[PDB]
Amino acid sequence: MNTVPFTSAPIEVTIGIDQYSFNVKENQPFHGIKDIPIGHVHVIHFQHADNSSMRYGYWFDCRMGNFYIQYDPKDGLYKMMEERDGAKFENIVHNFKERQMMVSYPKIDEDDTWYNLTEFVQMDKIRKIVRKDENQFSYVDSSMTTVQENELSDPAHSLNYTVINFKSREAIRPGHEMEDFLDKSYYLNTVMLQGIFKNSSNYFGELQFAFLNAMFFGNYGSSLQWHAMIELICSSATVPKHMLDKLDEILYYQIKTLPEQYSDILLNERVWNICLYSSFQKNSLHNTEKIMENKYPELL
Amino acid sequence: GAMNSSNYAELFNNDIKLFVDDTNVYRVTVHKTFEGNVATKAINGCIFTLNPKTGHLFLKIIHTSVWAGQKRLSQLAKWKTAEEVSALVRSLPKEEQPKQIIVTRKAMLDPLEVHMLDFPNIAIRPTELRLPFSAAMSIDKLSDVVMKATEPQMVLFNIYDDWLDRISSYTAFSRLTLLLRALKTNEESAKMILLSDPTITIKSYHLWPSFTDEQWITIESQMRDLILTEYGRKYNV
Ligand SMILES: CC[C@@H](Oc1ccc(Cl)c(Cl)c1)C(=O)NC
Repeated sequence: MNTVPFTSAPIEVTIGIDQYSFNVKENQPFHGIKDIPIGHVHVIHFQHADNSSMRYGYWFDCRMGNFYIQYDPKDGLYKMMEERDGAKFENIVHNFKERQMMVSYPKIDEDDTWYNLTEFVQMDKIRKIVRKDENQFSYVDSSMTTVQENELSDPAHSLNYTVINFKSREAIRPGHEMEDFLDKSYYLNTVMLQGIFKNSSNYFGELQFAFLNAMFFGNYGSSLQWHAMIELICSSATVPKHMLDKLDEILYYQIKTLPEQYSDILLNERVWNICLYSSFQKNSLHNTEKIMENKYPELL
Repeated sequence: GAMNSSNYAELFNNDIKLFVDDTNVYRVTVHKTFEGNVATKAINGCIFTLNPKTGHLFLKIIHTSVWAGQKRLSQLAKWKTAEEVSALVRSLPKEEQPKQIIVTRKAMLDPLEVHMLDFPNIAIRPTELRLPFSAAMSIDKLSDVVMKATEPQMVLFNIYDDWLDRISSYTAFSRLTLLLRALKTNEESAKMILLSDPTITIKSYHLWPSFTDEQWITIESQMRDLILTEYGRKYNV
């Protein structure tokens, strides 16, 4: 079990850790989060009490280093840092643990939610989407735009999601225009899976990471990316059977976790209705269709 | 963006553009079978691709053999239309290729866009105008070449005949759409109007009769009367 200590909490803030969140008051004696499950990526995120604008946060994996959060009064935000002195880090974590100034990662034993949301998400792939190679953790916020969005302005602060575009030469083989546009299997299986992602695990990891950035930060380009990756599978007539079954599980947990009040902005009516009722895969997403119909029948 | 009443004179500027109408690409007769079921029989069709500034009409004849063994023909017809328009553009010298293609039905946008991915700088546009190009098969010489074709064929026409020698392209297009609107609303009446006077003939190299300027004013007035009446006859007014 791992620990992300905090220098202090000088400003009132709502702190998220994965799907959990708690309120910290201005200058409350808060010194971090303990008992964080090893083996998964995690995200620690922030919304200031004075500015519900800019949700922001850090993707990290405690196996890759000892990390802590400190508020920067110049840049006005909680920053993740790495302490490379392991002695000093255990020594500081034990002090705050003894004084019981840490919240415990509040996982219920039966509860596989976070695993199910991050099953294919790898820190090394996150760090290629979010390019800042001097750090081992990755910053994301509500406003960051995607490479594809930048094409349609600061490239250093972009989300380098894999560009998907259904009306592009990459997607459409000369002489197979109608075929490749109505049945995207070539684009999914040869261009993206074999060519770019290499395997379905890396594809699902990017899909899950895009969903989570859309949910935790309201990141609009991430939402676009998540729906595009769903639509590409659903609009392919030929998809490995293992991928369809896993996609159904992935989406089920995503829909389950989505805040009920955010369904209006985070769910694209067209994509979902196409995917569940018109696409080749309309009969292949039984769990996802059932939770969608029982939880968001309005969208459909 | 979409072409409408407000950006209408853009049709007659010096940027090369084409209207594409697909309404006569896939044409059928519906009939009863011996068992009393219904079946369709395809007849020859055509793509109607028109330069509204010059009157040049690229009539790509669609022979019924192109549908043999194919499914979902109405969907295929849109893609076939886009394939043929893209081949037309590629066949033209660069300086004759259009800057814009305006489709008369929105369902043509994605097929044409996908077929024209090689031409990122050609704008594919819809229109809010309700253009009467479906009535192109009411022009006898166009119907004739479509129905006689035994194989795929492109035939080139000037749909304005020699009118541009005397009128502007705005006026020529207005006359064309009035004639076609009239033929669409009441083909028999419209065709009676055009031919009632046997002394005014159609030149071998033309589609419409050789009216004088004054006779065109009378004809045009008769077409407007026809259209207004049918509008009454139809809505009772
Ligand atoms: C700049 C003082 C601050 O420095 C830190 C260095 C490393 C860690 Cl892991 C933390 Cl949580 C803090 C501190 O309060 N050290 C006890």
